[PDB]
Amino acid sequence: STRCKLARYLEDLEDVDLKKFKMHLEDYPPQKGCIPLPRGQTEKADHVDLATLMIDFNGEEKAWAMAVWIFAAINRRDLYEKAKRDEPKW
Repeated sequence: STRCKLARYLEDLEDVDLKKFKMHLEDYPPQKGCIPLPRGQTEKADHVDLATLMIDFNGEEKAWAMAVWIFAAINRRDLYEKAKRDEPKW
């Protein structure tokens, strides 16, 4: 269900946005308690599978935080504010 909420935001990424979102995942800055994702599985993953991959690598709460940060970073402030206002009660 977190997985499905995240998949829905990811389906809203334009092609350029998705490429950049995936780079950020693969290259995630290394002092958060977050683990970057492998390039093969990340590049290959469709939208729902990418949400699943994010949760499998980092768990629900961190995957959500990563998604919020990256949305801001790639200037999708709409998805940044939507995920922030649609954050699960952990």
